[PDB]
Amino acid sequence: TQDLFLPFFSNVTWFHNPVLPFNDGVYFASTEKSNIIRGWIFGTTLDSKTQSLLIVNNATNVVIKVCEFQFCNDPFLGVSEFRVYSSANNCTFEYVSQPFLKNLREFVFKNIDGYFKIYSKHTPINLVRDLPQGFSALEPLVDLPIGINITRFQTLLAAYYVGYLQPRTFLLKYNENGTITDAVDCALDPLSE
Amino acid sequence: ASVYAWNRKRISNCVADYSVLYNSASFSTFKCYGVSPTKLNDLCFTNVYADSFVIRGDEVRQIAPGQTGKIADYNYKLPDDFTGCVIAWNSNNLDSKVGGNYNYLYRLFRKSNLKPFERDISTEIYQAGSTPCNGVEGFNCYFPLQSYGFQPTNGVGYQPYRVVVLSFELLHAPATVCGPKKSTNLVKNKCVNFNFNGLTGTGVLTESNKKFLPFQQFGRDIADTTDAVRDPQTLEILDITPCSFGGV
Amino acid sequence: EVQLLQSAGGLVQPGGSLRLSCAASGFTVSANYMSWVRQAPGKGLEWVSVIYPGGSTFYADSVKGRFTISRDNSKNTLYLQMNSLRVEDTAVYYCARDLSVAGAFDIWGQGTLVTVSSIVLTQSPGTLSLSPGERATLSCRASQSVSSSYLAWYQQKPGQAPRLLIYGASSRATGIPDRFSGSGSGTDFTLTISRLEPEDFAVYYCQQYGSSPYTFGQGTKLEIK
Ligand SMILES: *[C@@H]1O[C@H](CO)[C@@H](O)[C@H](O)[C@H]1NC(C)=O
Ligand SMILES: *[C@@H]1O[C@H](CO)[C@@H](O)[C@H](O)[C@H]1NC(C)=O
Ligand SMILES: *[C@@H]1O[C@H](CO)[C@@H](O)[C@H](O)[C@H]1NC(C)=O
Repeated sequence: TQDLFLPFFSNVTWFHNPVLPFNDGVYFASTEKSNIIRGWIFGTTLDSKTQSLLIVNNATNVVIKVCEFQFCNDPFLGVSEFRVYSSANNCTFEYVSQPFLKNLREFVFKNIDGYFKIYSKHTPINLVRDLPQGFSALEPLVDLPIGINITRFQTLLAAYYVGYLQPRTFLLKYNENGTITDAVDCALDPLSE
Repeated sequence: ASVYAWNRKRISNCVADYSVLYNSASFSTFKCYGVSPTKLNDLCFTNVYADSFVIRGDEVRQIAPGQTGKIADYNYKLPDDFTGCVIAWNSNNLDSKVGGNYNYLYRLFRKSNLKPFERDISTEIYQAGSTPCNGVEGFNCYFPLQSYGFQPTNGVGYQPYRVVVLSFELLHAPATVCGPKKSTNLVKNKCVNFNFNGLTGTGVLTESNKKFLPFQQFGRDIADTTDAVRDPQTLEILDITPCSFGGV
Repeated sequence: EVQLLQSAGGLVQPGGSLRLSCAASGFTVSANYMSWVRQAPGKGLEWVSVIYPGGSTFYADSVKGRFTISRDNSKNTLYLQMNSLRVEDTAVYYCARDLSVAGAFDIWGQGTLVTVSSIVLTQSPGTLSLSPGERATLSCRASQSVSSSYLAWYQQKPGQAPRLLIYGASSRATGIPDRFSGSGSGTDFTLTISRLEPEDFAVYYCQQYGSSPYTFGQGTKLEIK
């Protein structure tokens, strides 16, 4: 299949909250032991303009407000208080879902044709230093109809990796079940070709 | 709410129930331009808003794709892209009083035509004359809002009719109010044409024993042909086998 | 001091074009209602056109399209262009501001004359010749039976402009003496003038508004036995 994937053997930045652009898609990796997690903001602008997203949750059902809000720099919450936003103009969607569960989180955010697709996976690992040598698929978890454009984004409240996507061709092998075991990137070593 | 302050209500994500609308004989002015009045269950407008007001008598007929008058000049305005419909009611003693109704107001005096789907609530003085109108009721300084007068009468054009307007959005987000039913029960072990959630085909729907993933709907073969489909009523996977055919 | 001036004293050739004029004397024409009424000598008055603030044009039912009314804020004018004129269009063309709900035609123009080549509302009593020293009753019946306050009364004067007496049949206009009273409901309205004075013998008209094109009464003159 020919689609937007993260190319094999590519280097991504390691961040310790710098603003980040959004070309076609985002691959996000985090470590759950730090517990400084559960905050995402996407949009094109920042000050009372075209709609922007907001994905957070206060230790219960995940709440997604695409409601227009005025954000701050480092909105600390809890120990509670809720002071992320300052003003609201109008809102068009509101999502409530089940919370997203030595463990690693892998997320993929993609946007095309008015759809926002969020693929998630929570995996237990034995190694702690860096990414283990292994392969794991990404089951889709969230699909939202919004119909807006995203250009730039913020992560909210020390160790997370971000990588970018460009279209590629992949060869995937399925098991006797519906799971994915291995994949090969076509635009690579002549052996892979 | 009255016409001067016309109230709106958006309808959130739910299954639209439009069958009981035309089946009701209580509606006598179900005239509207746009989509057909029969394919309401086959529409995917993103968002729907309902606006309500209590205008009186024959003033309802001015609601049209482009019209001017005492009502559609400084009040609820219908543009040429007003996709949706308008529904009128019948007035009775439910909305009436023997003494009369005096709590309702309507705009009468303004300076420029109101834009479509716009409201202007600022009622001190419309400044008919050039003299100062700092807030003294008098000549060249008149109050632009007038109370309705309702009494038990013939009712041909002197009753507080109830008019609602449904407006639809064309394309800014994918819609969530597209509910068909088709009210069909399952059949198995026999040849049948099927339309399982967009998959149109013919075959026999036998009992399957596969292990579809929770987020997967239908399977496929090596030659890219449908093999199994998930019926989303009991969430059950069913195989597909082609109709028996051969030569003689 | 409100004044309305007109200048249309000119004969028109058959199939010719004319231009009338109505001015203003302090009140902006772009923010208030204006209306044109045909005097129709020998019969009851009738409606021609109305201009709201904005500039949407409303015409009478019988006449459609040909009359071209426009408002000019540059010169503070209420111009009305007359297209090709046909038979039986000879009458006066009064123009007046309109506040139908609160005061029906408080001030009018003055009058003119245009020549040619070469709702069921009725007034019951009639001439009713009387003498000063007592009161009188004038009854105005309507077929549509308007609910509360959509009927008014005007007073004509030979050679002068019509003057408002009572608006809404409930309270008289400003400057109107307290000897004029009104009552009635449902279908008819009654007007009574007490202690008749020499400057009171004049034709009374009852008119309807807040509905389909405005209609005036046939005309009730007051004459002395
Ligand atoms: C990988 O790292 C090298 C040096 O650190 C850098 O020049 C190169 O652009 C990186 N690859 C990317 C960003 O795809
Ligand atoms: C989270 O916030 C929502 C609304 O802001 C509130 O209804 C809910 O009770 C909160 N839950 C907790 C655990 O604070
Ligand atoms: C695949 O399906 C079989 C069905 O018996 C199951 O036992 C197994 O756990 C599944 N997963 C594998 C083989 O990874």
